[PDB]
Amino acid sequence: QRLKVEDALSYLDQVKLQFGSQPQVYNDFLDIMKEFKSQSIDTPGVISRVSQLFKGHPDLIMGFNTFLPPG
Amino acid sequence: SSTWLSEAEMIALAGLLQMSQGEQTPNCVASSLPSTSCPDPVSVSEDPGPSGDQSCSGTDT
Repeated sequence: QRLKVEDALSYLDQVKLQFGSQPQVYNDFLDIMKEFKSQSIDTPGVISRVSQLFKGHPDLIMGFNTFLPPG
Repeated sequence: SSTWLSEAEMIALAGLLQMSQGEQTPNCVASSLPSTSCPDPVSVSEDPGPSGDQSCSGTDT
């Protein structure tokens, strides 16, 4: 109702589409999420790393920050 | 019963939607006003009075 998971998945496909020729950024993204999902880094670490993980395409990043709490 | 995509994407995403909200009550601990001490109680109290013929309403009055 606020964040929605279905929208997140749609975003996942969008990333796989653009970087279809470079599945590297994809694996690195999800991998990071799992590291945070388990025990390794924190929230600021995921946001920063991912931000640098998509260096070159401010589009995906712009839409990615939308998910995170604004303010 | 319901099989989805790879488990890898399911986990990473789970954390994604959980992180975007894991900063207040969903995961993090802050503001006990919304919902912190009451995650999913059983909802039950001693028979008080007029409030339904379920199992709580004094005794007869």
